[PDB]
Amino acid sequence: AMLSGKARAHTNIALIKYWGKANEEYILPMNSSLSLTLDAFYTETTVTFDAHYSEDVFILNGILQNEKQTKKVKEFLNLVRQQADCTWFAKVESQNFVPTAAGLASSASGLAALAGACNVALGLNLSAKDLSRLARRGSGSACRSIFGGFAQWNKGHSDETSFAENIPANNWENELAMLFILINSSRDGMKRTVETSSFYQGWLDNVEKDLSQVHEAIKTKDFPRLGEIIEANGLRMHGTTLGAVPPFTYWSPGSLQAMALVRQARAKGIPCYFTMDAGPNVKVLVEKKNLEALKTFLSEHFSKEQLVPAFAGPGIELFET
Ligand SMILES: Nc1ncnc2c1ncn2[C@@H]1O[C@H](COP(=O)(O)OP(=O)(O)OP(=O)(O)O)[C@@H](O)[C@H]1O
Repeated sequence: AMLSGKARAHTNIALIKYWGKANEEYILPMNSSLSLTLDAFYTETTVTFDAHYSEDVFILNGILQNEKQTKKVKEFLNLVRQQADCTWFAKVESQNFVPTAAGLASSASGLAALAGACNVALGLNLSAKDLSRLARRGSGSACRSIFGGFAQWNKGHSDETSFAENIPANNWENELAMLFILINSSRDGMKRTVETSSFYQGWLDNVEKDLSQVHEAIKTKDFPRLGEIIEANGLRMHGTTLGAVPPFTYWSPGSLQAMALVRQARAKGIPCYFTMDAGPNVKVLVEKKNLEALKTFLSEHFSKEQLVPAFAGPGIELFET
C-alpha cells in the first residue's frame, strides 16, 4: 500500500521579478513575472506515500531535515493530500544539483520537482497548466519551472487563472547565457515591502510596461533592449526595500562590486546585464558569443570557483517509479 513518483525540474531566474503576494493563502501575485529556465541547476525528487509511514519525512542531499527545514514541504504535502483525499504520510527524498557551498535558491526547482513527483505518485494526470497551478501553491517561482526557456507567470485573479506558460522565442534563448557571480528572508522582506514601502506603488506602476518591452525585444531578438529592461526592473525591485519600514537591503559589499564590474564590462563593449534576487549573488545575462570575453573580464576580481555559467534549460521531466 504505497504510491511513488519522481521528477526533475530546473531552476529559473526571474528577468521581470515576482515581488509581492496579492493573496498569501493561494500565492497569487501582485504582478506577472517572466523568467529564463536554466540547464545548469536542477533538483531531482522522489516521493513515496505509504500507509505504513508514521510521519512525514524529508531527506535533502542525503540529510534528514528538521521540522523547520521540512515546514514548506509539509504544507505542500498537506494541500496535495487534501486535494486527493489521501490520508497517508509521505517520504520526500531530494537532491539539489547546484554548486556546493554556493547560496543558490532551490525553492523554484525543489517545489516544482515535488509537485511533479506528487502528480505522478497520486496519478493526478495534470496538464502543464494545472501542474503549474499546483507548483504555484508550494512556491510562486516554482510555477515557472514547469516550463523551459522563457516562461511567464500570469498573475491572473484566482487560483484558476494564476499560472505560467512558455513564451515562444523562435529559439532565441539558445543564443543566451547567464553567468553566476557567487558572493559570500525572501518571503518576509517581500511581505514587509508590500505592506510598508512608500516605493511599492512605483514598482507596480512599472511592471506591465517592462513586460511589454521584454515581449517586443524577444520578437525582434534585441539583446540590448532586453538587457536594459531587465536590469532596470531588478534595480527597481531592490529600491523598494529601502522604502520599507524598517528599511533593509539584500545587497552585500561584493554585490555592489560585481554590479560595478558589469557596468565596466559594458563600457568596454561587452553587452551584459545584471540581476539579483533576495540575496547577494549577482547573475549576468550575456549572449553566448560574448560569454568568454565576459568571463575573461571578471577573472581579475573573482576566482573561477565564483563564476558559474548557465544556459537555457528544459521544462519539468516526470518519471514513473
Ligand atoms: N529540493 C528541495 N525540495 C523541496 N524543498 C526544498 C528543496 N530545496 C529547498 N527546499 C525548501 O525550500 C526552501 C527555500 O529556501 P531557499 O533559500 O533555496 O529559497 P528562498 O526563496 O530564499 O526561500 P526561503 O525564504 O523560505 O528561505 C528551503 O529552505 C527548503 O525548506
